[PDB]
Amino acid sequence: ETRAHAEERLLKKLFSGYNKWSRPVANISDVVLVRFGLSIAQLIDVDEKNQMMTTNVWVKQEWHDYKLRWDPADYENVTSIRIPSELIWRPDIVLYNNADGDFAVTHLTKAHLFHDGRVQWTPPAIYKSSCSIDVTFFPFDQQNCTM
Amino acid sequence: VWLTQEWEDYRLTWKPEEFDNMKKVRLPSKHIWLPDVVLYNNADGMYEVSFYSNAVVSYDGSIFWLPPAIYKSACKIEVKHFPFDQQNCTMKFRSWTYDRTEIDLVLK
Ligand SMILES: *[C@@H]1O[C@H](CO)[C@@H](O)[C@H](O)[C@H]1NC(C)=O
Ligand SMILES: *[C@@H]1O[C@H](CO)[C@@H](O)[C@H](O)[C@H]1NC(C)=O
Ligand SMILES: *[C@@H]1O[C@H](CO)[C@@H](O)[C@H](O)[C@H]1NC(C)=O
Ligand SMILES: [Ca+2]
Repeated sequence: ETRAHAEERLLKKLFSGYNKWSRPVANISDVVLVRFGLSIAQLIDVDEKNQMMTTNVWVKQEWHDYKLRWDPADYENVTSIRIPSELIWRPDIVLYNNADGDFAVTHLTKAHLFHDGRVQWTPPAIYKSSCSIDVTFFPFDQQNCTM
Repeated sequence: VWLTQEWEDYRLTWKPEEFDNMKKVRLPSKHIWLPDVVLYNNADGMYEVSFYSNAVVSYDGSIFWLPPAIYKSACKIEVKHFPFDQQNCTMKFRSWTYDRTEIDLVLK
């Protein structure tokens, strides 16, 4: 009756017939809606000479998976779980203007899964991106670096 | 640093007399539940510990983990009194998987 057995039962039920290579939509015509947001942890560096910007960010992503659903009443009122993100399908968000870094998220932390199918995933990432630097008014300059 | 961590896992208990009076064993930390405690104010984006050492488990379910780590944390540098300056550099440790509702952090 302890929450641990209930969670183990839920895990065995969820990943019995789960394919992580498959877009998680009931209908082929359905579109996966990914809520995307950034959270800047710090501005590590602005490299004027190399025209590169290093940031530390949290990449907040949220979507729905129609296979990772359950009724909490049948699992001791478990409403949400944490699972490794490498066990489920994820969107392939990459930074186009990468420079001297990674295109994709490499940390792969755990994902928060709710009983209605909602998946919340917020891995950290350090990005080095390109941005043209204007030094007309240096050292009173205002730069505009994009991602 | 060594990030000393301690918690109880009730599922890792045993009766010593049934196992030749063994009082503790070493289990690979990769094979047991770990609290994902890391340094948030790191610079260079390194969060985890360096090696993921073994964990010492006691017969009563207590876990003692002592992994090494190389950390590059960022701190405000005060230059007012350089080169007679003293710096105040902090290191913030958090669980990136679990919030206060699931685990509590306590200073030994
Ligand atoms: C999928 O949606 C389309 C409409 O966009 C509908 O015509 C079709 O019958 C649906 N298929 C299933 C299996 O529900
Ligand atoms: C079940 O869990 C929810 C969310 O944690 C909580 O609000 C509720 O009090 C719990 N008990 C019942 C009977 O729903
Ligand atoms: C910054 O650059 C982007 C991309 O060129 C542009 O859309 C935006 O308007 C610019 N903002 C300012 C304040 O210059
Ligand atoms: Ca610089």
